[PDB]
Amino acid sequence: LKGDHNIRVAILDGPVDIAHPCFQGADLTVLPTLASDGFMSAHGTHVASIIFGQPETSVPGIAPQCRGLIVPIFSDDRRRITQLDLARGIERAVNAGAHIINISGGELTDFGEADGWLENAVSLCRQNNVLLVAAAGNNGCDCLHVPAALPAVLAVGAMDDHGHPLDFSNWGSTYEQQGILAPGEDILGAKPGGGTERLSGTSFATPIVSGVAALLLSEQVRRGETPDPQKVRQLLLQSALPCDDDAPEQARRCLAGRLNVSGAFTLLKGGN
Repeated sequence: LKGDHNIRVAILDGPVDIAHPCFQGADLTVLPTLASDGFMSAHGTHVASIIFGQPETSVPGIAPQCRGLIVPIFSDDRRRITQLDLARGIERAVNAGAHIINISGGELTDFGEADGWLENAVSLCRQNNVLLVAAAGNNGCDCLHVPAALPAVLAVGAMDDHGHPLDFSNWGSTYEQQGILAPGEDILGAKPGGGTERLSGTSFATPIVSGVAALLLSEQVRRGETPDPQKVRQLLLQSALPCDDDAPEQARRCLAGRLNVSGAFTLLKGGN
């Protein structure tokens, strides 16, 4: 349905072109820049447009009535982004009142290990009932990316138009528990400098899930219930649908299952 301006979704990424016409009418707050992978998606404008693009523009977003918090994870956009850079960004978003934090990037790890600063920032989200939604990664293996594999994070893999996991989408074991597949093939979004394009990757599946999460929280608000991002995560996981057959793809490549928006809303009402 519709989002809600009291529901706050943070985009943690590289540069975002807020002047792109699809954001005309979007509710966007830009936090100031402070003094095969990377935590920046390289597609901040596109990612943001998936959620906040306005209904009659070149990119109709999923939750255009939600409040957006644009959080830079960089000081110099050419410089490598560290875990402390990311941890600071998460902290800033929590303190700015984020319900959901979208991280469309990540780094390939051994088994989901992370530096203390990042562990602590993710723990903070958990302590404050903030939902972190993070890209599974595009390495095409039994593999784990760092924000995505951390406790209480909702990891997002990529499936095609026909509901099948894309070969490039990572399928590490922790994702079987906390990962869901969302559309990740040729996803429409804004280009910096104007115009639009369709791109494939877990970077683009991620904001679809963040947008749906924002819609679920928005429905809580109109129901007179207090927004509960960690419950919404549980509902997205619980309603996720099994992949049709395992004779073509794999059972493990399905993760916890496929994003099921109608099922998630049914579960939100305490239905069957």
